[PDB]
Amino acid sequence: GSSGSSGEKPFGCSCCEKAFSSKSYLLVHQQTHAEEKPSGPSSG
Ligand SMILES: [Zn+2]
Repeated sequence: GSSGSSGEKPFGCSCCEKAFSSKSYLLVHQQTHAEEKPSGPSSG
């Protein structure tokens, strides 16, 4: 249906469905995926 993207975001993450405006931002965001990864023994 009628659905658009807020602001020009030609940059879209690969792991998630997030989008940014400037690569720089997207990059820093990727760092998160390099930590607290979901793949774990399941220990609080
Ligand atoms: Zn991401």
